[PDB]
Amino acid sequence: ANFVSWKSRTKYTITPVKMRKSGGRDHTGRIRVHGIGGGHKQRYRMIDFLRFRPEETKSGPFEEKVIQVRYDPCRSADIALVAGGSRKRWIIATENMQAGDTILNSNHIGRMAVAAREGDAHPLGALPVGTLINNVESEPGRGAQYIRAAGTCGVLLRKVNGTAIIQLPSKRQMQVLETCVATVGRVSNVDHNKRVIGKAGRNRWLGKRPNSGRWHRKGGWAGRKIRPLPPMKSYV
Amino acid sequence: YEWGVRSTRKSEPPPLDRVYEIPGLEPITFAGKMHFVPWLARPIFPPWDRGYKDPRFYRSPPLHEHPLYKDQACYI
Amino acid sequence: ARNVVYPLYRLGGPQLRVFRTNFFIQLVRPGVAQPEDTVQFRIPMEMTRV
Amino acid sequence: ARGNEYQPSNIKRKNKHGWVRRLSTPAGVQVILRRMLKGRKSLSH
Amino acid sequence: ADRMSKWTSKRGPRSFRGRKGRGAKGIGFLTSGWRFVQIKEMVPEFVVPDLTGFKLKPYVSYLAPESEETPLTAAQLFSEAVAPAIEKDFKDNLEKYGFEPTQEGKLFQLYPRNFLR
Amino acid sequence: PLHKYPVWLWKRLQLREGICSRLPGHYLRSLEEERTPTPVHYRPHGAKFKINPKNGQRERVEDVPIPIYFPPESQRGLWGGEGWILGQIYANNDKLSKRLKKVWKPQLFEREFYSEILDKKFTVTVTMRTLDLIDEAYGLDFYILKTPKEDLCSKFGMDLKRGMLLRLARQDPQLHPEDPERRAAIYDKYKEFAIPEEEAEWVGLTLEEAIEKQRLLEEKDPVPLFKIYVAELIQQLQQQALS
Amino acid sequence: TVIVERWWKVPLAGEGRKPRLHRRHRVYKLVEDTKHRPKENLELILTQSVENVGVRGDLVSVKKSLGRNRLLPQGLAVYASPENKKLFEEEKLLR
RNA sequence: GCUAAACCUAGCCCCAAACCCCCACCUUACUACCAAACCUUAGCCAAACCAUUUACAUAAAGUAUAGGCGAUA
RNA sequence: GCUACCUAAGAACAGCUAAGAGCACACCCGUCUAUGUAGCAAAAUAGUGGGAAGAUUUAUAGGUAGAGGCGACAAACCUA
RNA sequence: CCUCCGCAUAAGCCUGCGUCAGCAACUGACAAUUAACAGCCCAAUAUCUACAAUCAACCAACAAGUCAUUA
RNA sequence: GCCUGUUUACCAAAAACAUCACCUCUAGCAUCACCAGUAUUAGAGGCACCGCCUGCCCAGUGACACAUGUUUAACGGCC
RNA sequence: UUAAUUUAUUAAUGCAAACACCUGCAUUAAAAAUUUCGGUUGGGGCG
Ligand SMILES: [Mg+2]
Ligand SMILES: [Mg+2]
Ligand SMILES: [Mg+2]
Ligand SMILES: [Mg+2]
Ligand SMILES: [Mg+2]
Ligand SMILES: [Mg+2]
Ligand SMILES: [Mg+2]
Ligand SMILES: [Mg+2]
Ligand SMILES: [Mg+2]
Ligand SMILES: [Mg+2]
Ligand SMILES: [Mg+2]
Ligand SMILES: [Mg+2]
Ligand SMILES: [Mg+2]
Ligand SMILES: [Mg+2]
Ligand SMILES: [Mg+2]
Ligand SMILES: [Mg+2]
Ligand SMILES: [Mg+2]
Repeated sequence: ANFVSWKSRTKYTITPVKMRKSGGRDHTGRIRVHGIGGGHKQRYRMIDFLRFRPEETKSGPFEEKVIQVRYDPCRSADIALVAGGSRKRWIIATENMQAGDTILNSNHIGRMAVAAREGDAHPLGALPVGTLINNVESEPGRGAQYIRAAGTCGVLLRKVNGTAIIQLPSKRQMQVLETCVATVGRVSNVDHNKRVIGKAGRNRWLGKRPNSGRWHRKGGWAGRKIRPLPPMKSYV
Repeated sequence: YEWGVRSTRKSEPPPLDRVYEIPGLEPITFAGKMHFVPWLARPIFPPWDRGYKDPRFYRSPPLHEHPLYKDQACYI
Repeated sequence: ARNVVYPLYRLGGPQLRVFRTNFFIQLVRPGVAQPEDTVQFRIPMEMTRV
Repeated sequence: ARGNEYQPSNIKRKNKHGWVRRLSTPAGVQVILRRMLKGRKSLSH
Repeated sequence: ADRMSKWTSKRGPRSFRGRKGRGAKGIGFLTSGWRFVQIKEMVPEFVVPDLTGFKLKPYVSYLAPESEETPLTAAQLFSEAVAPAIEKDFKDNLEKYGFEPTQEGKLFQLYPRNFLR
Repeated sequence: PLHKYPVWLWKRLQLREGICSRLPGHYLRSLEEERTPTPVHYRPHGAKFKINPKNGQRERVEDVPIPIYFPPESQRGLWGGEGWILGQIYANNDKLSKRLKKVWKPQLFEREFYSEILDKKFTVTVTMRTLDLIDEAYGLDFYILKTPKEDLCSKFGMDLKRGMLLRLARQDPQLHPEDPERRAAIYDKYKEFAIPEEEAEWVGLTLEEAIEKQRLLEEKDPVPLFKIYVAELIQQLQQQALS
Repeated sequence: TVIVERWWKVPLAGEGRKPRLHRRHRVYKLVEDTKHRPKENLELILTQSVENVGVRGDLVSVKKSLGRNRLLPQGLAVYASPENKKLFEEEKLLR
């Protein structure tokens, strides 16, 4: 096959990027994921999930300004164009985030807590324990790889010596280092859950082909599996 | 999170043949031939420069040999 | 000339010159009505307009 | 409607069956060798 | 669907009919706007002598005598071309006699041909 | 019909016709030899004859080798005399069950060595049996200079043999510069493997790489016949001057 | 290493002939895997004031992991060849 | 008496002997010109099924051997 | 190069009433009847029909290959 | 007297009802389609490209979109 | 059978398949699919919009956990 | 498929080997692979 991935832009850019659909196919051209393909055309907004990065020849905590909260076709949560200093970047928006809002992107772990606003980012040692957080890193500098969908939120259950313990929306606990950045509040586009697809065509507009008609018999996997809660996983 | 996947970056050249690690011997490559041969070593070519000047194959100097490069950045 | 490898030209090189012309020419009669100032030839394939 | 099948285009013919594709893989190289050993006039499209 | 016919320029679609041409030669290059630049020096100048007072007609009269074929080997052309110069400069640096070891600075090179025909 | 010569001779005939006929004879001898490696994947028998238990009569035995597959990763490093065994098993070690095929791959270790002759630490993918042979040879330089080309069975190992042999042959003072005594200690230590500089350059080349080397030797920009004919003519007039 | 053995015995070929093999002489039987043998110590000579493995000039028996992995790369020990044991017995006669 | 019939030599086969053979063309082959190769064959079939198995000079000799100790090798 | 699904970048959808809306062309399909059955056709013709701004239809190039692909499962389609 | 066809371009085909000669377009010879349309393009290295389309204005959305530079 | 749609090219267009909706299971994660996504997500299935509802059961199987137990909108059974 | 023989294959462990990966040897599954489906019978199936 001749599959060259579209994910090739090296430099970060504010602009939408023409992206190529996969159809569920591999680089070898065979289907690996069923039920993908044929939706409305989309362009990719590059999101800076590493929420605290400084620009060139600047450092420390820095304020930023929300220019426009914008729909994103590539995910469930809508996004905000956020400009600061000499750079615009797309970040993912929290619940009540308006145009003209101002956000503190911080790095200093205070000796006290930081009674933060709805949409700013802080290291996990700088929060009151029991606040609703989102966009949680796994390592310091890793980037936000957790709790990123629409309306979700995680809660900070307890923080120990060099340690925070997040509760993911799957209600599995996570042990992260104290000095990684998360944002407070819940993610925007709430009531994405209470959304009626209405017809099969609107399900086809999203790039979601219908299921196969092959009648499968349900085996032992298909009960009501009440499991005990999984043990708390650490990244220390 | 670096942008750009591994499969679309510049492909890494294959590792050098273990002939080149030995100091005493001069390697035997397909530079004596003028084409690839898979059962000979791959030679190391000197960095070739076009001697003359050609307009449709001009390659500009990097952004310090340009004779007006101010370190103090202007905003235009 | 035809069936001859032409020497490659780089910028600033000498004029490419043919001394003994390989290809011939023949002027045929026009089978259709044509203007009085027009001569029709049968160029052999490798011979351009210039 | 059946039997129309062959629906011609020269791009799909050269890129499906042409010489450069037959020499792209060693299986097609062996195809060209069977054509020359049989003695055919056209080894490829 | 043909195989036997020669793949000529008259045959493909527009993109195929454009690229392939006849046995002509390139005269210039394409630039933006598809604008063709014709390079003057790539055009062959037909160097044509003056045909005035020239007394060789395209045929030879039948009264000319028959002789033998002696093709010009390298020993003949060395002999009549160089050998009396060697004999006259020997009875009293090989570049003195018309020999050039290298010919990179030469205009009309013998190997490889940079002249035409 | 038939051929004049049989087919398995044809490659040997290729070592007589053209560029291979101008190869030096000590190289072509080193390709014409057919000797067997040391048994690696099978116990060799003791003697040629063997008295079997079923009828008590002595019968001659040989030691048929196991076909060993060498992937090109074995030519990147120094394995032993070993590679993958491509074979078959019976399923429960009785033959009346299913026959089913198995590849026994050797266990690899990316180790590091120091060649005192070539004066360099190499990083070599190696086997445990190779390390045992290095200990049995008392050094990797002795192990590469002692093993025969067939037995050692690596492209890189024959490259190391060619480099060490050229280092010992020329007595190169680039081994340890500004220290000739240490070079004389090394060069006296491996004195036993002294080989002429003609013969050492052809050690461990493949046949095609030796055709390339022989072709690069005897290629010349051809002589213009002006120099030849001037030689003939001044020599001819010196023959005239003696008349 | 892996030492295998043929199930089906090969009919013997002669003095100047190689044994031609059928597809049943490809059926092998694992007689020994050398890695599962009781491993052996190797003899060395330390050349410094090393740990309890030995002192200067002594030939000893070391595990192959410590011997190959630490001593021989770091120049602490030399192999127990017959050639250097002469030099170190002659070192012991200089005492 | 129409259709037709006939024909003899192109060639071929098996041996022996002897070791053979200007220009454009891997891009859409027949186009003047720009930044990487090696990896057990399997199965049909015979065993009246099939499942281990099943062939790929002379003479010793179809001997020693091997083998659902059987087909067979 | 058909067909099943996909990729890229394209295109078409009159008029009338007022949205995977209705009537209705073009276009896509093929319910039912009849003709045809070595036929015009190795599946067509005539009429009737279902849809026709959408999960539409379609041109072009590319991808998936047989121990497989592909499938809104008919165990379909993968050059009659 | 029919026309639901026609004329072009695309794709395909490759001289296949032009002249001369030999149920009631085949052979030989000769001749032609002429670029303005359409193919055949682009000097690097950094740096820019948040605001659909629908007469684009009110509106009204969602499936979130076909179009650009600078040193 | 909710609907529009899909299918056996060339004997079946259907009540079959799909489908909004609902339910069950699996998964705490980056650089070639899923996805440049992160549990309101993704994938594997069942049933078929919405409205009133979905009763009882772990004996057996299979899964889950090895607290001999949990599981039915799992296979299935309900004198 | 709960027919027979397998587990070459993947994925898990376990033990060696080596100081997690790889390799060897066992075990468990999942995916499969090979092969078969006796006879009489007032036709065959049932008995
Ligand atoms: Mg579903
Ligand atoms: Mg279903
Ligand atoms: Mg088509
Ligand atoms: Mg049989
Ligand atoms: Mg049978
Ligand atoms: Mg409608
Ligand atoms: Mg009906
Ligand atoms: Mg309608
Ligand atoms: Mg379909
Ligand atoms: Mg069905
Ligand atoms: Mg059926
Ligand atoms: Mg219905
Ligand atoms: Mg249909
Ligand atoms: Mg049908
Ligand atoms: Mg029907
Ligand atoms: Mg249904
Ligand atoms: Mg009966």
